[PDB]
Amino acid sequence: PMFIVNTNVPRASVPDGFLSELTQQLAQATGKPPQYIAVHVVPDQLMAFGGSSEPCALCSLHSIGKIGGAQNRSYSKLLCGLLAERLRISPDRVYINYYDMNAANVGWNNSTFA
Amino acid sequence: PMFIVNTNVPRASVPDGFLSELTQQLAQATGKPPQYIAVHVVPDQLMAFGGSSEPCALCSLHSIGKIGGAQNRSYSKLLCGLLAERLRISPDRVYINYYDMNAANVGWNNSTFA
Amino acid sequence: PMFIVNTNVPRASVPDGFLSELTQQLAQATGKPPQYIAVHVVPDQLMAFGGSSEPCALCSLHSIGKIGGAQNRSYSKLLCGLLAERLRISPDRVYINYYDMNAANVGWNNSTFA
Ligand SMILES: CC(C)C(=O)c1c(Cc2cccc(/N=N/c3ccc4c(S(=O)(=O)O)cc(S(=O)(=O)O)c(N)c4c3O)c2)nn2ccccc12
Repeated sequence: PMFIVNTNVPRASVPDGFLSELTQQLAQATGKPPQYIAVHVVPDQLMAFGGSSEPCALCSLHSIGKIGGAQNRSYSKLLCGLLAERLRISPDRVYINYYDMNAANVGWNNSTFA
Repeated sequence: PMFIVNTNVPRASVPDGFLSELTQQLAQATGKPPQYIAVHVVPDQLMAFGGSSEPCALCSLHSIGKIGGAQNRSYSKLLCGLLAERLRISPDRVYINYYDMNAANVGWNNSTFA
Repeated sequence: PMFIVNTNVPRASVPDGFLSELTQQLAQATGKPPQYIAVHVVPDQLMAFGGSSEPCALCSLHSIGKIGGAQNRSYSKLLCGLLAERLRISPDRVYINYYDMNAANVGWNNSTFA
């Protein structure tokens, strides 16, 4: 899986250990081994949410499987929780796009997962 | 809806008011309240369009509905017009990927829209 | 087509020539003129792969068609090869997500490709 977060929160406000915590917490939520999980945080962004420049985030979670109605509700609770706790972003100023990737459409180690 | 633009145009060439203008114009174009609209602009990128470093943009628009043939034509005219007017990017050096998002695949406020 | 690479490799490690090299190599691989090929390299990113921050890359390739099982395996060997050779990223620390875009969902030149 791959999780990306883009935010107008400044880099100095991202705590030590944030990437590692996102890895572990996504491993816990998805059940996927942590070795397969990639995470990416992009602070200091020029962004707005509902016309406002208060802290917000736009995020993506891609996974081969483990995406669906109930799963996505659980990941949203988990990930909004972590953004609120660690980056002080209100959950109502977060969007997370979920992508259920076909294995044939994910490349790794010179091939794909098909 | 959420609109992202990535560009090699430098940050100092992004005029004041641009995020708010994108928000307003996208709200009107999609027929949705501006509270739903998120915008994100990423200048100073290392990018080429047709092998040229001439100003260019790579963009995304994600929406739960209001995405489709005619609608996307209209959005392209609107958004290329803005990028041309504000960032001086030629419309033929802009790509915009449109995504019609399922409500279950968009997280917000500790849950999804499903 | 568009190819984006996000990486923790520093900016000074990206060869001069790299964006042009990707443009040419992807034009050849997709069978489309280089005028249609957009490339975007984002270095110095805060990211982790498998919980470690050894050089890695998270990438996307979008195309209107020319996406599928064997074609994606081919792209993956090509792009991992370039990333290993030019940026010194191990292939088993690269993800590439592939997107087969509908023409109506790609904006360009004030309209779409439909
Ligand atoms: C120890 C290292 C080398 C390793 O074993 C790795 C592996 C092992 C590996 C190699 C090749 C294939 C592979 N698993 N592929 C798949 C393919 C499809 C899967 C699907 S599917 O598209 O619905 O069939 C569903 C699911 S599930 O999450 O719904 O069970 C999978 N786990 C799939 C899968 O793992 C797993 N992946 N990986 C990724 C990043 C980093 C390290 C590794």
